[PDB]
Amino acid sequence: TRQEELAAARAALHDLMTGKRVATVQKDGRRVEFTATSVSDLKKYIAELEVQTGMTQRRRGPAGFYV
Amino acid sequence: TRQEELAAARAALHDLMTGKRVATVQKDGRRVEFTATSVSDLKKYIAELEVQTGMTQRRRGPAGFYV
Amino acid sequence: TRQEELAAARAALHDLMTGKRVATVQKDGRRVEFTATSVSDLKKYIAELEVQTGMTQRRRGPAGFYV
Amino acid sequence: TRQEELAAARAALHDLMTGKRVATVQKDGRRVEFTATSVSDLKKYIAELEVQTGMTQRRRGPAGFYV
Amino acid sequence: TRQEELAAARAALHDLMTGKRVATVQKDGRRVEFTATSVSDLKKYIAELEVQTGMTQRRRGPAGFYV
Amino acid sequence: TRQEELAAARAALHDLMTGKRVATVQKDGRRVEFTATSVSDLKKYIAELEVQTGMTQRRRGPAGFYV
Amino acid sequence: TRQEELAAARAALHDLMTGKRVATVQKDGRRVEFTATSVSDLKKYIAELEVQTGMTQRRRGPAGFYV
Amino acid sequence: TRQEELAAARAALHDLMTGKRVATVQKDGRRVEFTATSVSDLKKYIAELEVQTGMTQRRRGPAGFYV
Amino acid sequence: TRQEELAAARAALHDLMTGKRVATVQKDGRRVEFTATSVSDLKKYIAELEVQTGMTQRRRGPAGFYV
Amino acid sequence: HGGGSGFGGQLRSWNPPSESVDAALLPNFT
Repeated sequence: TRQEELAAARAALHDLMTGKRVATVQKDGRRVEFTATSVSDLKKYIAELEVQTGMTQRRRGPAGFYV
Repeated sequence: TRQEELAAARAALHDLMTGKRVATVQKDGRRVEFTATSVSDLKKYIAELEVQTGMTQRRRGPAGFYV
Repeated sequence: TRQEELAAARAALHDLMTGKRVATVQKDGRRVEFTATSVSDLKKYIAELEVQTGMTQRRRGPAGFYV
Repeated sequence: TRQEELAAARAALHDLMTGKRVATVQKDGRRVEFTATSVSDLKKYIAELEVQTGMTQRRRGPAGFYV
Repeated sequence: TRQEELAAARAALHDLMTGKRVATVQKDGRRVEFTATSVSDLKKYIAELEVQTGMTQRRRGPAGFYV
Repeated sequence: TRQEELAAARAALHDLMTGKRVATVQKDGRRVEFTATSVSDLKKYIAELEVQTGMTQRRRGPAGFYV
Repeated sequence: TRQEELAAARAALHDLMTGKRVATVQKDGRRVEFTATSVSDLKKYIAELEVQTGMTQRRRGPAGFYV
Repeated sequence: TRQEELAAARAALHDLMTGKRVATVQKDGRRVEFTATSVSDLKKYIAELEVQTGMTQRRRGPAGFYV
Repeated sequence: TRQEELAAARAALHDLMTGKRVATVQKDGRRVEFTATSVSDLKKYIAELEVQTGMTQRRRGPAGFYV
Repeated sequence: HGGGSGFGGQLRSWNPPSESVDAALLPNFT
């Protein structure tokens, strides 16, 4: 249960980024809201889980120099 | 109870990251709110309990240097 | 009775930082809200209470060196 | 009569730190608010009162050194 | 009046420390509040008043150093 | 009138320190509030009033040294 | 009008210090408020208007030194 | 037409210092709020207007030194 | 049209400095409010518009020295 | 003059008990 976690996190990130992350909803006697999370830490979390799971290669090992 | 503590903390962190940590709920005269903890503090908590528990190696000890 | 209150406190910390620290509770004409506290203070309180109570070993005298 | 005040103060510390200090109670048409002190000054008061009262030893005199 | 005034001030300090410094009080239609002071100012007021009054001292000379 | 002004200042400071300065009063149709002065400002004002009035010595001059 | 202006200003200053710098006056249907001023600025305004006024000695010229 | 401006500004400063610079006015349906100024800029305006107007000698320049 | 708005701005500055720049006005569901400015920007605007228009000299060009 | 009190009091409370050399040595000789 990791790939669907990654997909849900990416979808939520996109929704928050554009316009879609609903903060609060009000109906007649129904006030329900969810605390928002910063995009920076959301990106850190999604990157961490992506590199933790069996996903492909994204990071590289430093960089050597040669004349 | 450490295992279900692990599971609950992981699920709570995931839902808070995505969309699903409700601050308050209101029902036409029945509204209750909950204190929101920092994402960094939640990360520290989950890491501390995970390393305390019997889960396998997550971090090793320093790193040697050889020529 | 240190153990009882220590266990209650740690369970309260877990519940509060996961999802369930009731800040305020409302009825029709009944409002009751409790004071809120940070997490670092209660964490260090738990640490000091555990160390002052006769629990298992948790801290060790510095760390020496040798060639 | 310092002992009873110390007991009251430590109980207040416990309940405030966990969940059980009400900042204010609002019965319908009958409401009252109490000033919320911090945990820092509260434990300062705890320390000063417990050291001025003739309870057990809590702290000693510096620390010697020997080869 | 100094002695009973000091006793009342100490009692008020204890009440504020624990739970009893009433910030505001309201009944149907009638509402008042009392401006709340800090803790350090109150305790230093207590200290200076206890010093200036004629009861037993708590302050001595600076120090003495002898080999 | 300096002496009674000083007495009023002393009583006001005592009320402020303990519990007894009203920030506002309300009578469901009539309500009035007052600005809250700083405790340090009140102390400075009462001290300068004590010095200026015909009160006896409170503060001496600078202390000289002798061997 | 310097004398009565000074007297009114000083009385207002004393009232503000003690208990009765009314910030707002509210009767049902009619609510007004006056602006709130600092204390140090009022004190220095009092001092400068005094030294402008032909009142008694209030200041001196630097200070002299002699062995 | 500057002397009457000076008189009006001085009166405004006096009443603002004492008690009488109204911020809001409410009559059960009609409300007027006036912008809040400060004291520093007000006395700067007083000084600039008094020096520009036909006000008499109030300010002198540098200083001489002699033995 | 320069002197007209010069005088208008000067009068507005005098009003704001004295007491009655209307921040907002309301009467039975007819509420409007006007944005506020700062005295510094208003004065510099006055100065620059005065320079732009044909008002007499107010500022000059440095000042030479001579023994 | 200099032995009176000192500058601004200064050594106003230092007054050695003028005494014999034996009276200075013998009491704490050992």
